[PDB]
Amino acid sequence: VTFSTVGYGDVTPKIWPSQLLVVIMICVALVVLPLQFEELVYLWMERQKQTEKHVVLCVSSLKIDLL
Amino acid sequence: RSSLRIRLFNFSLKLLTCLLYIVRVLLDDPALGIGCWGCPKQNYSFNDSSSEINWAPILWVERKMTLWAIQVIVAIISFLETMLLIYLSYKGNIWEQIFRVSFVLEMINTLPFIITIFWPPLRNLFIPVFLNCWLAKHALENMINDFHRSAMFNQVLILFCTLLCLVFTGTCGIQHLERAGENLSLLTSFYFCIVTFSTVGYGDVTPKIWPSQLLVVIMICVALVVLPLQFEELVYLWMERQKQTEKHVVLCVSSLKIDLLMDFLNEFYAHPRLQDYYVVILCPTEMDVQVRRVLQIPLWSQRVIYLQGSALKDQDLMRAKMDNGEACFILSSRNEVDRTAADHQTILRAWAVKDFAPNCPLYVQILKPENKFHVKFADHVVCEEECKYAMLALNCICPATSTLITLLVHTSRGQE
Amino acid sequence: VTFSTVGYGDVTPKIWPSQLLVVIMICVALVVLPLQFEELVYLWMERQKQTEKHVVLCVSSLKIDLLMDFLNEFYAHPRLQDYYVVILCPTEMDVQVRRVLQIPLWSQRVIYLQGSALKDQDLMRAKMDNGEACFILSSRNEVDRTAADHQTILRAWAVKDFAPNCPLYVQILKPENKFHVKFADHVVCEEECKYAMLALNCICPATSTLITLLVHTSRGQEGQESPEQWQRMYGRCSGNEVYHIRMGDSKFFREYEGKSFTYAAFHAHKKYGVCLIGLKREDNKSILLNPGPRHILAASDTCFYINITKEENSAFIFKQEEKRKIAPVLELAVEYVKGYPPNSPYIGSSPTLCHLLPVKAPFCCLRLDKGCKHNSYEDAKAYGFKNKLIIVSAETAGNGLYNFIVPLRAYYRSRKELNPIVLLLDNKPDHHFLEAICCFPMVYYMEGSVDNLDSLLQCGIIYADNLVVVDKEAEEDYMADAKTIVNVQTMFRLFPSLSITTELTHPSNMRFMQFRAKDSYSLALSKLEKRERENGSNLAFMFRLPFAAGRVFSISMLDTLLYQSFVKDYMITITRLLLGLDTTPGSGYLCAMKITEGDLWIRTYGRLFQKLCSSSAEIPIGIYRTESHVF
Ligand SMILES: [K+]
Ligand SMILES: [K+]
Ligand SMILES: [K+]
Ligand SMILES: [K+]
Ligand SMILES: [K+]
Ligand SMILES: [K+]
Repeated sequence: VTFSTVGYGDVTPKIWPSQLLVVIMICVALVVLPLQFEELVYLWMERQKQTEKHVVLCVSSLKIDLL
Repeated sequence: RSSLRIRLFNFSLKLLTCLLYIVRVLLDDPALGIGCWGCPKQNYSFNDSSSEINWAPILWVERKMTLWAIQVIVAIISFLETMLLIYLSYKGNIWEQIFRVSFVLEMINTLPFIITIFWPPLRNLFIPVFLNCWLAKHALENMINDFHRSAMFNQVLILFCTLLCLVFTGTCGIQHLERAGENLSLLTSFYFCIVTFSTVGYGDVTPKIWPSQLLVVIMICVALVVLPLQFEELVYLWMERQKQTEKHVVLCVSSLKIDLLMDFLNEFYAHPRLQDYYVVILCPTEMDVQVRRVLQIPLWSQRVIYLQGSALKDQDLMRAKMDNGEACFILSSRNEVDRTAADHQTILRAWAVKDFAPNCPLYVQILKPENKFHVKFADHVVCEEECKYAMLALNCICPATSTLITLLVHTSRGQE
Repeated sequence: VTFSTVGYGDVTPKIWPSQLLVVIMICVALVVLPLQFEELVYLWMERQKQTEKHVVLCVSSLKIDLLMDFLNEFYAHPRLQDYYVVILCPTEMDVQVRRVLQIPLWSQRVIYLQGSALKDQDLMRAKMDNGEACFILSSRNEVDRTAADHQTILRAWAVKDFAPNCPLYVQILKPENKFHVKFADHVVCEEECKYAMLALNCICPATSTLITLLVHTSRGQEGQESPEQWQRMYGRCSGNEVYHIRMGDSKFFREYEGKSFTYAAFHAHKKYGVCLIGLKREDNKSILLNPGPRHILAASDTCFYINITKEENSAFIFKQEEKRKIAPVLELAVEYVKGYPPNSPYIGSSPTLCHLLPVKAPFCCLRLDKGCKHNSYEDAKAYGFKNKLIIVSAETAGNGLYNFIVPLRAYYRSRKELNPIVLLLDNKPDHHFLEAICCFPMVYYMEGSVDNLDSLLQCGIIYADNLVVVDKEAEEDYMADAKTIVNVQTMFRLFPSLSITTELTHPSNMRFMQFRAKDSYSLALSKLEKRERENGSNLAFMFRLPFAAGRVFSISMLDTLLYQSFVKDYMITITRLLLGLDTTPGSGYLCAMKITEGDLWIRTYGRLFQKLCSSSAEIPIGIYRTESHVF
């Protein structure tokens, strides 16, 4: 519930080292996950390039008048 | 340059006074007593039921004699150099210097310390020195245009810089505004701000008075109108920026088609000895769409490497690691309407690879027989017109010689 | 704190009506705000379509070879480090240019604006009114050079109309369009300099190499780690450039006040190693190369000298001087007629006194293959020439090819050493060209090219001293010279003893001129060239055998001659005076002399310097040294 930014508050750090770890761990997530997201965006970008009784229409160039 | 030394000093001077605020808040104890100066320091306490909030802890801050002395010295130096920079460069205008939001912040942080000299009782007064963030970040932005000390990194650092302060401005603000209530320590306030700007919002430490609640609302609104500006500039730079193992062979061609590629992969990789090899393709044109679909197949994704470049450019030769290549296949283009022009290109490409990597076995495919003697130096040369017509002629003596030669030059196990 | 998804929990709904309102408001936000974000994305998508001391670079299409040749030369000067460069090209930026412009070194300096010089708004965006210089360069890849020249004439007029007080630097392709841009501060004609340099290569070999290494700003640090002696001395002496300094304030020359030019040129070379090639009097603007021994120096003269380092930047040699501390040179001093050619093909053609036929030759006699009434000869064998021929394999014969013949037929050239000129054109020459050349002695033309062995054998390639190739000839940019390199290579194999001179668009193709793939030494020079490229040397092509011997030069050197003119306004005039493209009265010409065994009693270059300036008053620039390098 912390990394999903929910943060209920029923169980929270109560000592400063435990508070410091949460602050650091949030900062780590904000600098590690975007690197994975950026690589995912790159791979998604490169990747971008029924029933029965059908008939096929083989043409060389389809224009709106012919269709 | 002396001007760069001035800007660097100014940036160091802004970060120095931000630190000296921290050392003040670290060395100031409100529990011992607060007051204006000297006269009647009083102890203050928080009553939750009391709807009236004592502004004396907020208004008055107990400041040491030495700390106030070094602060006003730096503050005066801050004003002197900002006035120097303003007066040095008018740029043909006298107005529009105050409407830009860098001079008003410098006023609010600087002039009160000048006023505190006039009134010794007013020396222990609170001033938003922590806002010297935005001048320091702005000063770093101005300096980043001068020298590197890496194009997107400068914006990423600026985004980190505006993130670092947006905490800093919140933390000192939330802590001081909480001197009236809950007397939050600096570390606790810092933990509060981090979980606030990350939209976590635990709720173990929250504002309990309206001045503290209002600051959080404003600080959230500031984040929603400052961070997106950084993200948009980051998007622009990322968009503009958008334009292995050993035992590899290079395939230098002019235009790569799906028919030619598979005829190579089905033959080069049909040998077990050539399984660990990966293939570098050096074609000066953009990858054919049908080639991209094949190169995204898991079988060929890690083996075939497509580099867009020319064999006549040494950097493209360096990217292909031709000096370590086990072989270079310089193939000719048959779809071209000018075969002599095509032959001249593979002759230069053979010379370019031989000049760059002399100890690399060249494998040249020549179209016209008259250009064959320029690439006689190559380890293995194939002439298209020589073989094609000799096979056709042999078909007129011994029939289906073109089939006999075809089935002999294809690596198959005879399971068809 | 609710709509920012923080949700502290210190103040929360406690009854189901207030709880329900929060739920429906969170839902309302999730279905209303994305509508606003989508519209903002649309507008952002549709919307997607400094300091002082800047210079503008107005071109038609910007390519990586041209940009780097400018950046390496413009920024090689410490005075030009704070400058940033504005590029005004009407086309979208080339991909290879974007990669360079994203390099941290060039990101803040090079500014690329897409626009036309004929639009004042683009001129306003470039801040041309504040620009220190405008470089209007021409496009060589275009198939219509006359159309290209007309564009750079209008661009020169557009900048002069918008910012009249801005020094223009124009690069003109054809000589006939040169007089429209005569107003410009510094003009370079490509065809004028290319053909005069090729012609001089047939008189003084490797003149193209000599001129090239002088118009490149280098410190002479190339090849200093090479084990070969010829690579250390030739890589050091390449750092020479032509500088200027007033006579009175020149520690090199000020001690020669009242002495002759020949006296100062020798002793300065004898003492400090500088070569005083010419001066410019304060009264006139004309620059005289080797004004003569009769010229007496004065304290107000501007002295043009060749040296590795500038006088101001040579504080070490004066400091090194303080660490230590043949007749003598005097302190004081058919028969062809000689006349100017009748028909100058274009305006601005500098009139040079040339050897001329007594009677204008008819257009029929200027042809080799076809015989006429005066002679029935059909090839060079039938003519029975007494000297070796010069074969020029051009495409079309225009004003540029006219500039090839004038240096070869000048009056100071030897009459008995006149080389017959055979123009191997593939297009029939126009009558305008023949009207220009019909007066010159022994100038012929024949249809053909260098890719046809039959035409060259009829031209007289067996007894030809030189074969000059200038024929014109793609997305892959370096493939432009593919046809020229291979066609010259064929003759390098058929005629290994023939001396071929060639011009190439890109200097990186100079390695391919005479390619010996089964050669250890030539391919070893490739590694040496890589080290110079690693050391940031713009003279990387320097150590190739063809370029060093003068066989090939790239016309990209004329780009550098124009960029250097921003810091050396005399460079264009100095180069033209060497090529003879402008004939200032009282100015010298570039000659060449051959040292035989009869001159071996002169041990060193310095002693030869003394001999010439004490008797013949000649000032030697350099040495064409040839060794035995069995392959
Ligand atoms: K959240
Ligand atoms: K939350
Ligand atoms: K929460
Ligand atoms: K088999
Ligand atoms: K130099
Ligand atoms: K030089």
